[PDB]
Amino acid sequence: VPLDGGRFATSDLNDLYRRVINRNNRLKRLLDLAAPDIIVRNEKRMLQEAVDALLDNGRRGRAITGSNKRPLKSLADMIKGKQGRFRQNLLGKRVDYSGRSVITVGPYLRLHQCGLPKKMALELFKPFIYGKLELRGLATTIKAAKKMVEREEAVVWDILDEVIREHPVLLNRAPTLHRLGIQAFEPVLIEGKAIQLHPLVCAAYNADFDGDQMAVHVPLTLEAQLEARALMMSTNNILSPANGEPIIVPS
Amino acid sequence: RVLDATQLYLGEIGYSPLLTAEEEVYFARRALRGDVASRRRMIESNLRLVVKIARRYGNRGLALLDLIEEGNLGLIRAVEKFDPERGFRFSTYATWWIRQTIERAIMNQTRTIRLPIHIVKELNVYLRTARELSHKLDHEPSAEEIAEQLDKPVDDVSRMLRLNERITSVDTPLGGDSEKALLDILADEKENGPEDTTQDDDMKQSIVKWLFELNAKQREVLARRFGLLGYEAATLEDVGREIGLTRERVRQIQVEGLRRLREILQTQGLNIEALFL
Amino acid sequence: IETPITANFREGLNVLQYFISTHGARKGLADTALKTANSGYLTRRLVDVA
Amino acid sequence: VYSYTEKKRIRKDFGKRPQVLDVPYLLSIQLDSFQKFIEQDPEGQYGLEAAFRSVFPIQSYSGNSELQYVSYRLGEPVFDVQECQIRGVTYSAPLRVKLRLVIYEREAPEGTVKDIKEQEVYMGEIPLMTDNGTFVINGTERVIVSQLHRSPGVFFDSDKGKTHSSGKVLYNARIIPYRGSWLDFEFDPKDNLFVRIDRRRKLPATIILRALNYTTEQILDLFFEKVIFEIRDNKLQMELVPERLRGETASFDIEANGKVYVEKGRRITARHIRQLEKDDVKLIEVPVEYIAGKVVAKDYIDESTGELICAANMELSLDLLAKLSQSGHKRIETLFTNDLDHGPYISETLRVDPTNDRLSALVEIYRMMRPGEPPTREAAESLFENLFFSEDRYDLSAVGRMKFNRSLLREEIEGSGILSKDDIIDVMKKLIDIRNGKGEVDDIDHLGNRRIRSVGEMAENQFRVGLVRVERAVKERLSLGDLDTLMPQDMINAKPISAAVKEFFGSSQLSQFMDQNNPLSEITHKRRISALGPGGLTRERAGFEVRDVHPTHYGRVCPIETPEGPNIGLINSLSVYAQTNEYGFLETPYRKVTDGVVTDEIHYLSAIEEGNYVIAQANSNLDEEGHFVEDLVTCRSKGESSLFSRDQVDYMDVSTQQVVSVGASLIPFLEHDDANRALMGANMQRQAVPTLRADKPLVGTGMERAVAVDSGVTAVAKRGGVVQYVDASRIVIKVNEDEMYPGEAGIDIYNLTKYTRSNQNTCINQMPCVSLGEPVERGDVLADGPSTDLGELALGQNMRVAFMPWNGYNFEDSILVSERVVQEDRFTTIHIQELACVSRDTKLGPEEITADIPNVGEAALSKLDESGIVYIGAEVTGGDILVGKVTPKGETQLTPEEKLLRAIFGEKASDVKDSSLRVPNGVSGTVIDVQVFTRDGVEKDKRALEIEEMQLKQAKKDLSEELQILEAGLFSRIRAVLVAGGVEAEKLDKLPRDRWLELGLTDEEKQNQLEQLAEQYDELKHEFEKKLEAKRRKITQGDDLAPGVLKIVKVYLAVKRRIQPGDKMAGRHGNKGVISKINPIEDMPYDENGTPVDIVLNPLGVPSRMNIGQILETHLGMAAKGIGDKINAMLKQQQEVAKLREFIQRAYDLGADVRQKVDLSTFSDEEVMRLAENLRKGMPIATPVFDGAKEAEIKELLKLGDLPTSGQIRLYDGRTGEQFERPVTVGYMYMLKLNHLVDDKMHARSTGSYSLVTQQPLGGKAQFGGQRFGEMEVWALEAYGAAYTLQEMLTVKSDDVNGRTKMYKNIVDGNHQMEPGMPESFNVLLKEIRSLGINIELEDE
DNA sequence: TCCGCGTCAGACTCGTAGGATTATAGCATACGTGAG
DNA sequence: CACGTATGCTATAATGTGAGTCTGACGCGG
Ligand SMILES: Nc1ccn([C@@H]2O[C@H](COP(=O)(O)OP(=O)(O)OP(=O)(O)O)[C@@H](O)[C@H]2O)c(=O)n1
Ligand SMILES: [Mg+2]
Repeated sequence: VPLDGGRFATSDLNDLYRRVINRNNRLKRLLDLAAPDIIVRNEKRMLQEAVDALLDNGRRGRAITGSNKRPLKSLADMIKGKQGRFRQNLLGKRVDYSGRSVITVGPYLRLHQCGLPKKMALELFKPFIYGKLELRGLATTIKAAKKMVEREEAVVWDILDEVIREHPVLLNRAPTLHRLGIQAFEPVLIEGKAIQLHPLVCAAYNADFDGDQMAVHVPLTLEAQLEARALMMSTNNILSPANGEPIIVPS
Repeated sequence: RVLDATQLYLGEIGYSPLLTAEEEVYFARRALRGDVASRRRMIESNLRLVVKIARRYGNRGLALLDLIEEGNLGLIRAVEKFDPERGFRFSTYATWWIRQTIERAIMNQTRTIRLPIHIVKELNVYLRTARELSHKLDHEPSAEEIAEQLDKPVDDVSRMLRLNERITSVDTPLGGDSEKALLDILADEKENGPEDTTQDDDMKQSIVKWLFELNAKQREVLARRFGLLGYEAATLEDVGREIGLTRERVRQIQVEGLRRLREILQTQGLNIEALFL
Repeated sequence: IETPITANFREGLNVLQYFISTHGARKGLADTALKTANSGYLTRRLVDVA
Repeated sequence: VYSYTEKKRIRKDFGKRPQVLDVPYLLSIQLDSFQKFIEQDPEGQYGLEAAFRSVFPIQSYSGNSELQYVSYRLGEPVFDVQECQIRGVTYSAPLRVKLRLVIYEREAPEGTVKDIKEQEVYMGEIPLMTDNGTFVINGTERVIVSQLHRSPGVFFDSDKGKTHSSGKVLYNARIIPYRGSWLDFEFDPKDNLFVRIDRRRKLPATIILRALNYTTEQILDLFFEKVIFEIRDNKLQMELVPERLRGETASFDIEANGKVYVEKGRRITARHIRQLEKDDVKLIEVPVEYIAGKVVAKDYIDESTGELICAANMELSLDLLAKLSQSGHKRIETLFTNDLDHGPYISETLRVDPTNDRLSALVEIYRMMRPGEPPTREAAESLFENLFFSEDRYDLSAVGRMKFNRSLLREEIEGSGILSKDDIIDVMKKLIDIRNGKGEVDDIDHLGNRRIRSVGEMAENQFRVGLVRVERAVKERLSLGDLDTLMPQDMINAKPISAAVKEFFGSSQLSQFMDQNNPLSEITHKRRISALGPGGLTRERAGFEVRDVHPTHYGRVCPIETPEGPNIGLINSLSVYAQTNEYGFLETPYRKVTDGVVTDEIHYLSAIEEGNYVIAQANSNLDEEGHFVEDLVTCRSKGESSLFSRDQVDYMDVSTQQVVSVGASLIPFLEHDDANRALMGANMQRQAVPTLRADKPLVGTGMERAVAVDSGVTAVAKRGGVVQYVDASRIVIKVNEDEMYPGEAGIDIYNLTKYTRSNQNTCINQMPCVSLGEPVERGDVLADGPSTDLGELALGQNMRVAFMPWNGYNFEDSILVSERVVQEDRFTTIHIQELACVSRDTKLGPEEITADIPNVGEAALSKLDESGIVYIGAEVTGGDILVGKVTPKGETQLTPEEKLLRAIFGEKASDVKDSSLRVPNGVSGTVIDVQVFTRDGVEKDKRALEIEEMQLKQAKKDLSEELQILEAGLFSRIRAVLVAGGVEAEKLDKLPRDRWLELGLTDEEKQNQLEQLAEQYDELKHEFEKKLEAKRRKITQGDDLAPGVLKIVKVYLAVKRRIQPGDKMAGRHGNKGVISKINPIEDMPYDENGTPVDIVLNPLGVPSRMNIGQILETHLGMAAKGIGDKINAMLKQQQEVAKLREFIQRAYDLGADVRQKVDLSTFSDEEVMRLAENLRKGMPIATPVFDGAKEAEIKELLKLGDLPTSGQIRLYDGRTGEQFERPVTVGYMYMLKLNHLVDDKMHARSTGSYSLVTQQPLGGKAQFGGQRFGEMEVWALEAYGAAYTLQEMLTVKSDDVNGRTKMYKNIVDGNHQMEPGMPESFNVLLKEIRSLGINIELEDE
């Protein structure tokens, strides 16, 4: 693919395929030419070296270093490592309708609530706004709804308030050691850029407000909303999965 | 524990016979006449020469083995077109062939995006010029300074120096640690976001509804021209192929369809709202 | 360490008591960075099995 | 005795220990080191001189041609630091080197009388270090961090068990050169000595001695003591050395003379030994059976036959003894080898050694390094000599040879870079001595074995690599070419050297973006030591032992400053007084104690020198001008600490501060703070963003001024004198005649840097400190940098703080702030981010920077001027266009929906797109500056041209004012010289100054002075011309950009950010917090006096944290402010200068045993009221580190303020008006706003762009990324029930392409149904496994 | 049973930087497709 | 027929190579 700079950027698999093709075609040539056997042999060694580099580089001894000196990433390397495709792209992924910010106290909140910044929530529930806007006939179509949100018009805030009502949001903190590292809350729209967390759940998250941050995730489907409200809600996860002692308690 | 392809091959080359002048002449006369063994022995004996040149040709494109193999191709053409009748020695003639084939392969295979020899040769001259400029100008050559020296176009000099720019690995992690590769930064541009794709779905669906809201002969002459409902995007003159068969009446009816639809966008709440877009 | 810190924080450590404190402190901090890894590797082995 | 800037505001010192040595220049390492690299030394091989003499002269393979080095020179820098930073180029000097191509005749023997061609060739530009200690690489300020590596020399180490559950300690020697292969010796479980060359395969150690031409008998004579066996008459005898037995058990009855000393089968004690030695025992009779096993030393042959009876190093028997006797040998030299002390190691190693002679040994060595390749004798001699005995491939360096010789107990320090045969044997000897018991193993963690490489050594090495690459090319071309046509410059290439150095200063791990949040961040970054990067440790390699504080770190490395992270212990801040010894070991100052009396004689001791002496502690009490008060002084030696008598004491710590680094030295009551919290405190001070009003710290240490001055961010006066002209831009000082040189005009101009961008997009602004017409001395602060008060370092703002809970608004470290803080714009900060717009050339055509942009509101285009560039001063907000640009589109094949749309508005708007640079979303500020870089050939923009008009006229004005002020100042001197011996006061002023070339006086020294001033005047006259031509050329000069790029427009924005909930704040005791709420003034706890508290911090974040420093800082802070409130009250009522003087003198001279004296009096009345006016906003106090203020001193100071000794006050709740039911600790804590603003970290995403292969959304806010849903986070949903939430996260939210669009449509349609699919990542996985040639199919239902 | 071999090692965040490095010869005929 | 791309041949003799090391742990296989 072309970078913005006019330059191109490519996978190392291309360098490894080109190695294999060059040496293979040169072998075809040296066979057509009836070359002496010592040279044919060298080319067959080099061909096996190139295929072995292409499949799994580094296993057959000294891995083929490309441009920096770093060994070329081969096929097996894209599957194998923790970084491969299993651990990185398949057993976990980056996610839509996700946000984050610094956390701060919300002592005024009830146990089932969390302060969610206005601008953050505007963005996370964009399709839900577009939807109500067209059912009220305030928006003629989706691109006009987008432009009404871009202008952040006063009626849009009122619609956004209506969508967030009774809609649970997942808060997550790294590291997620046990299941209470994810909890659902009913969000409360707040002016300001910081997420407000209920004190009593700070224990489960191991949350202290000296700058920790939290991920926000929006359960989209009716099923996901119900699993968040029934199974993952803060109020409903009072006891720990390990001991029978409660985790939610004043401090 | 001799496992290395290189050391194995160089062991085998050392294990060869070295040729003299009169031996080269005997073998070369038999070789050109079409001796099997003569060809093999002249090649095998002169493998050492390729390696020597291949050794002073590394860190430029391919690996030592790669260069060696390519060089060996030059040795074969050298034995094929050697003249034993001329008193001048083989080593001198072969050196040309070996260097030629190595250089030619190094100009092609080395670059991921295959650069043509013509541009490569031009580039050589630009670079050599830059070197002489740099030694006398303590600073480095400008594109314009190089262009002045060769009496060539600044645009042509810049195009060439651009082609010199070599390729960045996408798989390579950049954040110093293996934190993120370039692939993870660089987004799929040909693929639209679901937001953008959904907007086009809304417009495509609205069109069908918009076509079944105006005149029946106004949506039958506006749609099939732009290729909205029809199969092919025709022009004012080409709408005659269907049933219209007119040039003036097609153009009056096309614009009559758009004028009633401009009022439909003014009333719904777009017009100047969706003019910026 | 065979020599304990006689002082407390209100009293003020002296240069030697503070320097001696450093050892324990830094081993603690290095422990959080490094050991959470083998701890975490155990979590992951356990999860895969069950 | 105080300086002018100290007379304005004096800090009260609670320190009691008089400082014999002042804090040195803190940026010493970087400057000295690089200065040595560029420094021209004829002899002292340092940097380039060394590099050239090492490689050169390079002679051809044929030997006809050679290239030799003469000398080098650095051209002056093409662009100043300023122009380099703006343009985005490296600040460098061109390296021009004189080289002589000399040619020999092949026909004459070595006739040098053929061709000598000498010319000055360009080999690269070398990046230069700034006066501050930084390099500007591609327009970015970077620091090359000093490195810490294992010193060359020898090291004796040992696997402590590890290998063989046997649990055997296997000793090893490692010889480490500066350049070359490593030489390892090691023991095996079976006590066989082995050699690893270059840590390859194992070889028997004796083989290396055979390669150095050692016969078997010579080897044995080297390691083994001989024991002589005389065969007299028939009985066997042996020459005894009284001790040798020693701690052995007697195997035979030992009889001496006729009388029995040992009993057979009993252990020989010290008494037997002294009895035998005093009796003078030399022969003892022994049984023949005792020799069975003894090892013969020499070859013994039959003099009759001349054939070998027994070879050297052979185990003797009863029959070999018999054969030896009858041949005619009645003396047998045998190896003394008694286990225990003298082990037979080399004897057993010779039996393992398969080689025989020298050649066989050289072949086996050759076969190890180059296995397979047949040996030749020439090849094996060449290889072995080229390993450790070639001047070109092996170099221990001065430090290697020196540490090597000291490790082998030599007298001589200096010597050969190559290993001698004697060296290797001595090393083997010492290894075996250690495996014997007589010897110790060197420590690897000992700082005496860890050496510092700052810059100059590392630049030198990269430069040598460049030269080596060049040598191959050069030697290659010298041999091939005809010698006479060919000159040296056609052979040399500059690009290899330039590339080696560019890769170091640009790609290298140790070259990193300077950390520039604040002065302390900069200063601490430049004095960093890293064990990481090239030639060092890795995070994988790094254990637990290296990371921990080593005893030797005392006075050299900070024990309390290290990243809390994976880099914990590998990165180290340098200590305060620490410095590099000539060889690059760290050393620390110590006061010599002579005859018990403690002199001011100061000695810098290295890690190894320190171990040898007993060093008293700094806090040790000295007696008034002589010896220690106390009899048993607390000292340290041999790396451990206890009490000593006075006569034993050799030395003493120079300052109490020397243990600690710069950053930690700024923490006041460090003594009362836990080392962990103190670490994070020193670490967060570096993150402190400077506020709009730089506020001094009320509770300081004294390092405040040192750091502000040495950082270089403050303008300091070199010359001093009186200020001629102040301006918010410039300061001109007229120099005093005593420092003012009579050559040039004596007027210094300091140009102040106005509001400029930092690397962290913070603000760098210099304001003038001094007023118009103020007298100043050398080293006075003339202008304050960004986070500096009158000369002192001011990282944040002190505040009235009360320790008490609020309504959970300070829950876990959460901070409750008063609205008054926001109102007073304290912790308001301005960010300056640079944005670029690049006009490139594409396959379709060049991009245009016109204001003419398809589909754009007039609102947007209002702010752009003719060219398409935003106006200076224009306020902008997210989505506003800064620089308009359009990307030409070729044959845009639109659809039927787009073709009908383009037909409706008719806004076809040409074949062009919109790629305009617009303000990033949510960031908002004011355009302060615009820069345009164009290619030379292309026609300039209207706006670019008016910019050049400004720069040209401004340049003209600047230079004109230079020549005018310099001429006025120069004739002002001529006027004074002419009066000397020629009274013409009124007569000289009337005729024009321009017609003074005629004016002179009689031929004396004064006439020569007139000539000096006249030659300077004209020199300045032409200089002004060539300066102006240079400026004009640079302003017209069209810049060479990247290929593809036609022009670049750089916009500089300034944003003012207010303090707000989510923003991160900390103190200096490692005490962080996030602001939870801004409380109305009415609501905040208030005093009896009615004064509201600024910040309410939680008491429960103190006893757990064990940083008690913050509370002492608060008590003292209130006492400081107490005295400021008294002075404020006295200044409000004017009152008497006498009365103010009284109170202020009683205040400064309070402390029980205050070191600092302040004999106020001498201060003139005007100095005193300027001083009181500064002391009014709180008397600044200094609590040194480990010599700080005592509680009793703080309570005494509080009484002087009429504040309570408890430092607790009665508080009233602002809301209720009722009193709090117990007194609350209130005072002033100096607080810092760290770089971590919620404004920046806040991010949110619904749908966005998606990754190339995996199709998952991107990561990071800059790429508008979705949060990573990790394995950990997935397992949480697995533990719950939540199966739909998980599938969502796997499929429609990430890869599933069809699914995500379909579900988006459903959510706008309000269906809230998933309709899942297949994640594209899995389809890739399949393709990746089939690419391996594994058939992986989906088998259907 | 001893010792080279090879597979292991927490979770998220942001901020980044560099395109750097390299040399190739010059010219005539041949091979092949596209413009006027 | 011009333009882009490729295969051709050069005759003093020359004919054998050439990075970074050091984690600590555990479990099989020869
Ligand atoms: N490298 C780190 C640092 C922190 N954390 C997590 O974040 C928590 C809080 O870190 P920190 O705030 O530094 O520690 P506290 O114990 O809250 O102490 P304080 O804030 O008072 O320093 C840790 O306990 C841990 O769960 C982590 O996983 N990895
Ligand atoms: Mg925290």
